[PDB]
Amino acid sequence: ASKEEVPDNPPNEIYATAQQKLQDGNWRQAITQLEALDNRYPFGPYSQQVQLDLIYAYYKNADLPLAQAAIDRFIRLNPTHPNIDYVMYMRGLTNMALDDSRDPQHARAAFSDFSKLVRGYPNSQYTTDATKRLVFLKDRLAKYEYSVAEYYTERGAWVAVVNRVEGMLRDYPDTQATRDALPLMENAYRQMQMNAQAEKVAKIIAANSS
Repeated sequence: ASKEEVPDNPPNEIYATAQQKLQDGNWRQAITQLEALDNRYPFGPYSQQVQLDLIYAYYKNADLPLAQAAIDRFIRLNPTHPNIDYVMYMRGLTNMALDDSRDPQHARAAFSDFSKLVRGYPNSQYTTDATKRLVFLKDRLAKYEYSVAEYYTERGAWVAVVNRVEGMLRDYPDTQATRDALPLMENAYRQMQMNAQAEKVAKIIAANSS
């Protein structure tokens, strides 16, 4: 304690204290220990593990900018580290944490993160809870898009409607909100007198309506 005037002990000892403080749930004191490590022994024997720990502690203490800072640093220096999957997962969580504090760029980021994890490391411990979250994100992101499509319908901006829904079909297919947006697409086409295009959409609606 209590600042990076932590006693001059060798690394394994200070790490041991940090482990303790982490298990006690004492995030603020853990961060003191781990920064003393990061600053004194930047190439230490636990130097990578310290960063993984600092990503955790910063997050639990709600120092989110600090967490993403340490996440991105890490991903850049260690693109193939055996715990890269843990890091991606924490990137997801941190962007969800930020989205939680209407355009949701932070939820978009999270979605992009959990997608990389899931597609890139299908065998990770984290894949399971990451995909459960993607499901949550897909739906909220799609609901936001749909409400923009709903706005443009209101204003008769037919082409804007089509463009929105095309994005929905690409990024968030297999979603309820996307299925509810399809009729907005069909309508926007009929309004532009483009009935051929409208019939094609009507095909898709009919199909997932059985």
